Amino acid sequence: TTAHRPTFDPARGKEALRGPAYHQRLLPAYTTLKFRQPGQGGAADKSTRDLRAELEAAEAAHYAKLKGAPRRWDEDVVFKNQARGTEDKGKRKEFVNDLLRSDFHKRFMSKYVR
Amino acid sequence: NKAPAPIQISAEQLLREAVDRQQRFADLEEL
Amino acid sequence: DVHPNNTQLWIRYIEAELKNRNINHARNLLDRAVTRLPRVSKLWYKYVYVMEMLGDIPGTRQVFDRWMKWEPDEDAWNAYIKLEKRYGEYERARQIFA
Amino acid sequence: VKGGVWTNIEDEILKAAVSKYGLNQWARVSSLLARKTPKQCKARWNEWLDPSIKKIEWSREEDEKLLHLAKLMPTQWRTIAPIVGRTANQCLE
Amino acid sequence: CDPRTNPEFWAKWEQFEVQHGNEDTFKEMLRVKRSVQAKYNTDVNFIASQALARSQM
Amino acid sequence: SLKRRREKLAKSGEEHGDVTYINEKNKQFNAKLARFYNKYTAEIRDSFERGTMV
Amino acid sequence: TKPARPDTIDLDEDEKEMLSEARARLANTQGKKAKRKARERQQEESRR
Amino acid sequence: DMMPEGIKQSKVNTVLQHLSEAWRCWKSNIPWKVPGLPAPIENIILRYVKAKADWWISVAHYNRERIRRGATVDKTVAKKNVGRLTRLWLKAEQERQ
Amino acid sequence: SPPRKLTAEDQEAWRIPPPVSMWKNPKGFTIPLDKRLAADGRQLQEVQ
Amino acid sequence: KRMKKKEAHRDDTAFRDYAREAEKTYKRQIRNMGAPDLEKYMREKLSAIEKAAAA
Amino acid sequence: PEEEQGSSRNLDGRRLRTVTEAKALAEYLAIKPEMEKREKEARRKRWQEIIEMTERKQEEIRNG
Amino acid sequence: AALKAGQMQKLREAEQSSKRKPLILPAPQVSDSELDEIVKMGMIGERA
RNA sequence: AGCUCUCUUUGCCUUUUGGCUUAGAUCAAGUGUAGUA
Repeated sequence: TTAHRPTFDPARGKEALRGPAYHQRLLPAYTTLKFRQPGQGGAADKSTRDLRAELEAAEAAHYAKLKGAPRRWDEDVVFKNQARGTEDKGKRKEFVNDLLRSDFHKRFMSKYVR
Repeated sequence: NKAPAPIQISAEQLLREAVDRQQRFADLEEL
Repeated sequence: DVHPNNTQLWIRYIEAELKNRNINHARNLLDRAVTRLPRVSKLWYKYVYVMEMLGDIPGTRQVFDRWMKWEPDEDAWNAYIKLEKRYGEYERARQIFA
Repeated sequence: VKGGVWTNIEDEILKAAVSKYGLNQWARVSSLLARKTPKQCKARWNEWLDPSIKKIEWSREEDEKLLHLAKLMPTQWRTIAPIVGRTANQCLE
Repeated sequence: CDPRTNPEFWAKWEQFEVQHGNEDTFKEMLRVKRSVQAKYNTDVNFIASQALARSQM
Repeated sequence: SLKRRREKLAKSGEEHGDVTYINEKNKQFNAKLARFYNKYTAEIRDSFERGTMV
Repeated sequence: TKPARPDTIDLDEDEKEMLSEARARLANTQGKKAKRKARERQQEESRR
Repeated sequence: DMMPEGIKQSKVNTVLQHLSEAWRCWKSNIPWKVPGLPAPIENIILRYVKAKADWWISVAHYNRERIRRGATVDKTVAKKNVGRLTRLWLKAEQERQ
Repeated sequence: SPPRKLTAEDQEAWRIPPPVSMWKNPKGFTIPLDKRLAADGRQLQEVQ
Repeated sequence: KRMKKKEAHRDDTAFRDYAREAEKTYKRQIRNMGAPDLEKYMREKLSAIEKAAAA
Repeated sequence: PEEEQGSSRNLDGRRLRTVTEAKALAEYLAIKPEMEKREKEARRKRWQEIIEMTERKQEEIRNG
Repeated sequence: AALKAGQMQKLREAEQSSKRKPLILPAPQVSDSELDEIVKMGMIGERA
């Protein structure tokens, strides 16, 4: 059947109706605009090269901060030392762009599907 | 007679059989 | 209105008014069509062909002049030259090669 | 009766039903057939009627592969069957 | 090659096998003949086979 | 153009080979499918025409 | 896993019935509303 | 926007049907590779099937947390969520095999 | 700007295959089983 | 010239774009129009001489 | 009756349309060379009929 | 029927130019250096 | 070396599948006899 259909021509916006007002639609709320006070920044433009210098100084400061520069009881046991290198996970937390193979999905699906 | 038939049906025979069994104006007012 | 730049619709409306001998109507349509869609070669071809089949060789020349104003592809200049070679004004075809 | 062996009528009706409904609606296909369930129709397509199934006599190369794999993976026939190139019942028999 | 349309080539292969071959290679040639004959059992190849069979008579 | 339309209708009205459709839209779609996909599904086609391996 | 048994000379009532149903359901394309709208179109033409 | 100029654009909702089938093949872990579908169109379809899939998986994670906590009482949410995690488990298990 | 000079190679390069669904059939079509099994990559997958 | 023309016609039957089909259709229509009546054209041109030298 | 149900199969696995086409094509391969003969002599005799008509007209114009 | 089969065999011939598994010839048990050895030994014999 | 008609091949696709989700969900079924006439 073709009762159930896609959209190939989505609905188009209309201008407002130029009619007499009787209907109530939007109750007033937050009718006062806040402005950036002195100290809240924004209302001060200095130049371009000063901004570039400040940006590069902040980047150099962050890189400086990151760098830091100013009978034995276990002898009949069949297998010994099976857990070397297992605790070494956590060298650097790494992002994989696959939500089916990310570590979050594996943790989630091992927690829940028991 | 449970001997095998000389002709055996195919699905295209089913599809073929499915296919096989599938004003004057007097005045201006009628126009 | 719904499909302004559709060449098939334009040709259908022009031919629907040409089959009923509404020549002035269809020439208005063709001017509007090649005004709306100046880089569609089919509309220009249809306008030059309609003007040549009606016997108005100066009309065909003025339509070709507007098209050449629009700087078309090679086939349009070739068609204009073949027109002037068909009718024998070889100096005019020389100007068109210039 | 909801059982039996597959006849030619049922195989042709199954193939036409699969042509109309596809390989993911076995309940419609099984509604066409009076004696067969959706699982039996699915098993008949997967084990017999699939056009990737080789019904010719075996080669010696396939025999060598089959015996080699049956020695590798004992009684793991559904594992061996994709590697050999036939179905599991074909390799078993 | 088709066995039921090109029999002379298979006759030449059997002649080469009886001059140079064994029972194992002969069984291999039977196996290849049966496999190829089974492969060419299409409708169009059956039509061609019957067409040439009634054409040579 | 009307003669071309009638000739196309008459040519497609003639059937040749097996019937794999149930109405005329299905026949047109199946012929379009053939025109695009025969060059990719030859082996499956002969698997049906043969009764065995691809 | 066995090849299909060939068809007998005389088929059962089960077999002939399932062939009749197979033809009927193979020829089918429409749901309820489409069939009803086609029947309504024919009926409205008859009434007109 | 990625079709060239002058190509006959008569059949382009066909791509949307391809996207629908590609999504269904993603859910059922069936590989999707249409013979003869161009690489640009295939790239668009694969890109948006990845995006839809990520939205699906995130919604499954969120509803599973809410079902664990008892924050929801609707039966439809639980049924949808068990269906999604059944599919996700079977995808992971096919990968494991 | 003047229209792009296409070739028949480009027109063939932008042909969109007719889609054959493994799940859907809103017109109740009977599709050949060759075309239904055309986009199933599972048979053409590798095993090793 | 005729054989090169017909090889060009054979090679230009697959669709490239609508500009080329417009070109082909126009050339076919002009060819099917026939050779022009140049005597009628010369008569009309002479009448245009006499009218344009009357205005 | 085999025209209507010609898409069914035999016991071996051959379609009735296939064997009917095979028989018809075998007959055509038997009969095709003699048809291309009889058409070549047919057009040949038509050509001599033309040459006889034109020798008749030229002798009619030469004798008056 | 003949013309339809002619079209079918044209398509079969189109298939026939692509299904060719290439002839993987075995390595010969003798190499061309030993062939040249046989050539010059036979030349020595015939010259003697 | 033309123009008509006819046929073939090439082009063309021209009635040529119009969304979604937990494949949206689910799906066993009346009775079939009959020593003797």
